Amino acid sequence: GYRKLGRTSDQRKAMLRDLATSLIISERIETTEARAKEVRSVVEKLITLGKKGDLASRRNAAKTLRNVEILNEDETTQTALQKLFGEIAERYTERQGGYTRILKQGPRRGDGAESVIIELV
Amino acid sequence: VKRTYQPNKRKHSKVHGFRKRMSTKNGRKVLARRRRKGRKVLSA
Amino acid sequence: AVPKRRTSKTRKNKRRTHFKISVPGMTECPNCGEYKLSHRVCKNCGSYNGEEV
Amino acid sequence: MEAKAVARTIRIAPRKVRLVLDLIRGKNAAEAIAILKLTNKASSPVIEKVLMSALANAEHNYDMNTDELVVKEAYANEGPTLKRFRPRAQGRASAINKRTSHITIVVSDGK
RNA sequence: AAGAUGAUGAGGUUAAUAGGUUCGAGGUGGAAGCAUGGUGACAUGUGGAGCUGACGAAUACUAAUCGAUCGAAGACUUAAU
RNA sequence: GUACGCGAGCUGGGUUCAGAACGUCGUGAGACGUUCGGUCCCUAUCCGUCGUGGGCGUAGGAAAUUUGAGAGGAGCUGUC
RNA sequence: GUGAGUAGCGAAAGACGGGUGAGAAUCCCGUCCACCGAUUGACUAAGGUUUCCAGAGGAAGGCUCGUCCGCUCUGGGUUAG
RNA sequence: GACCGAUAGUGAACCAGUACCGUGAGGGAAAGGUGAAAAGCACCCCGGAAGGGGAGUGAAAUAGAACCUGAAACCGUGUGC
RNA sequence: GAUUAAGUUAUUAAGGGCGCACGGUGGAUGCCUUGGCACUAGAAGCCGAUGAAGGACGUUACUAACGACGAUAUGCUUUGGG
Repeated sequence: GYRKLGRTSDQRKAMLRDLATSLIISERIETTEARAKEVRSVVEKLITLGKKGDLASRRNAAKTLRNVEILNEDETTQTALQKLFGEIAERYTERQGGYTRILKQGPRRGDGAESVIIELV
Repeated sequence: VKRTYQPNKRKHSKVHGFRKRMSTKNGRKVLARRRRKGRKVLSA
Repeated sequence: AVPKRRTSKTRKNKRRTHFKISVPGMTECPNCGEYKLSHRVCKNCGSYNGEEV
Repeated sequence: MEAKAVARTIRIAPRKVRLVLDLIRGKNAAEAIAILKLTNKASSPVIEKVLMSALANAEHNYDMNTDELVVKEAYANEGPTLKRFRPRAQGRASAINKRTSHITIVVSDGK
């Protein structure tokens, strides 16, 4: 219980795992305000497992990320666990906290939702 | 619930059709009032 | 439960004194030179100017 | 000397329009374009597209400058409805009145 | 620390109000990997270990940017000075 | 006492609906003491009440601290 | 017209990247995720009578939106000793 | 014709016993008017388009196919007390 | 215009009320007739096995509906008016 979202305590656990593993890939996503005042509390507890680089932590981070596959390493595969411990966990090895930021776009049309852009700093 | 119109092509013609009007005599008085009033469709 | 009377045109217009919308709270985006809603980014060319976004 | 541009029978309601037309009345025309582009309601781009016709029929064909213009009056009258029904429970049916509206913006230049 | 919304209250770079972070207190009760014992189930040791949402501290790394709107000039008459 | 207070707050056991049976009365259809079963509807406009905010007034405009006109609350008692 | 901008919006898991467009939480393509699986799957009777399909449409219908469509305009579609 | 003049006179002045309701016999409404003549708005401009504003035809478009005159209810914007 | 007290009467308008002006929706009234109703005078009062009354399907250069027409089909022949 950090903050509920209208999801039924079972969907909210598997919704943040759909925003985290699509933020280490695209490096920025466009979403609503309250879906991105909580995913800054997940992906900053997950680059911390990137700065360790253990065997326990390569397993203990895999239970909050999906298994997707990335193609353009000039035609070389890169699983989203391997994009961390890698080009993500080496960009921030001397910044102690504060990996994300939230940029408010505007209210979206026809729903009135305060859209924001989260992006890795 | 099961409603009161279960449609059928055969019972609709074997009962209300043209040749069941002209069968009896009082069918020819029904057909004498629907081409008198000026209906388009005489027999269903 | 139903109304007992027809509510008049004096009592109707009084009840929507407080039924309105408020002004947006705009600013002047100082690089492009437009209006934008404050603490938000510009929809045109425009920086955030504490962040240059 | 003053212009106008009347849009009529727009699909939106007549009471939800005149909350937005209440907001810009008697204001400078340079601001009022950019107030309707920050409010998040449903009749803001509709009113905006007819305010930018009283600001192009005041520069063309009257030849007055669009730096001094002021909204003198802006009022929403009522157009004809479209009575459609809604099948409601126990064999009843209620009438739903989709209303339409007339929008008129009149700009001025203080003369 | 307040709350249906508005209100009240703690803050806005002269900054510790939230998030992260490094330290704890509380909670669970011995993580994985390897090393040893055994035919295997499992057991011991490295180690009061590891993981830890709301409570206590610490440090500006991230977001509280740039700005806007409202708001005084102090009436008269009569006894005191 | 307050519609033997209170069913647009709840109950429906009861009393008083259609079914059925006994005792009894009726030549008859049926009837007056018991018996088993038996749909309880509504989105609060105005006064009333409980909360909580805007406007203007208190002869200049503001930040705090307070006198209490009046009105509420409390009021029971055992044993050794 | 008042009731009132009130009661509703007809069981139910969505998230994002890309295009498209005057306009996108809703349309199309991609990956991940969830739900039925003696059925929410696959063929034929009854009944309906062009709905099926490709190219263009956005006034009405769709309980919102719409570039979309079982809705509108054009042109096609059903083969037996 | 000391009969009616679009809620009248036929149910029907509009392509009426027709949309539509019913298994069936059977029930059954709604609709009229540009101008003397279509001379029915060439061309520019805001718009994705609708819808506008000028210029033009006309005796008049403040008669533009929501098309003669245009009452009240009801919704608006302005101002003296 | 206060230096102190004492006593008075104002201005405000988030919005509402009355009057006037100007707009929209709405289709009453006025003025018209293609259609009716009520009745006089002359006709007239039957068609059908040589296939009737009523109909479905068809017919134009392009035909959705009514009109008139039937594979000789949006008409053909002939005698008269024009």
